Amino acid sequence: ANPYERGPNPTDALLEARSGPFSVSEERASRFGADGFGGGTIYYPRENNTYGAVAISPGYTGTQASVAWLGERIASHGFVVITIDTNTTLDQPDSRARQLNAALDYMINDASSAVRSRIDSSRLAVMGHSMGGGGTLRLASQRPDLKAAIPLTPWHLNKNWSSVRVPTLIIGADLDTIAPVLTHARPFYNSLPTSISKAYLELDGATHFAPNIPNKIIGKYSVAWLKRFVDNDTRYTQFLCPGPRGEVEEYRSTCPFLE
Repeated sequence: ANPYERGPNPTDALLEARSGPFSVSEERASRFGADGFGGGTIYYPRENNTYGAVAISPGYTGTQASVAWLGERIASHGFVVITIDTNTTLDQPDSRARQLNAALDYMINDASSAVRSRIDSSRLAVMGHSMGGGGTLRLASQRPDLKAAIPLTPWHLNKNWSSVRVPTLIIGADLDTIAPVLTHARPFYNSLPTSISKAYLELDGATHFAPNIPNKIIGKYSVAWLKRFVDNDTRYTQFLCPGPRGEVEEYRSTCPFLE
């Protein structure tokens, strides 16, 4: 059996809802305790079990409030999730990568016992919006031990992610004028090795700010991705594969993934 499975067998309805099955509590990571990032909010399942841990970075000029809906929603499906503030709102993608790494360290080592006892420290992921999605790719390139990476409308001037070995779901926004898919999300996806578990989901009719606005599609595929890769949860494969190929412009992947 898979020891990491949580929650009921998924349905489209379970994945599309405002909340997953797990009620969530919050812990502050204050700017005083947070070494190497600007603090954040830890969302954790109340149910006493161990779960994967996820760190989520906002973009340039962004704060944790721009990704909070998504951190809380992901946690509610059985994840310990920290939504971070960066050292400064102007921090660059490679700085956001070090801050994401600091936030994973924070949750594992420095958060309270309620939080540390609910984390399986061997099962980690990172996500991020825009420059925070660039930082997601950078940290994934540096940390093959990460179970999953989800760059959301990512922005990075480095276009070559051929070193990334972490299962990566890139979410692009077709009408993105800030991190245009032609120069960011698509080249990033294309440059990921053909041999890893990866997917590219391009939202239809979506601006750069789609990740900042509660969105059933982003929620559904973010959760499915983390469930598949953080939890090794093959109950979720059928949502990812062959995938949504009306409100998804494009979906490509290396489905079916190796198990």
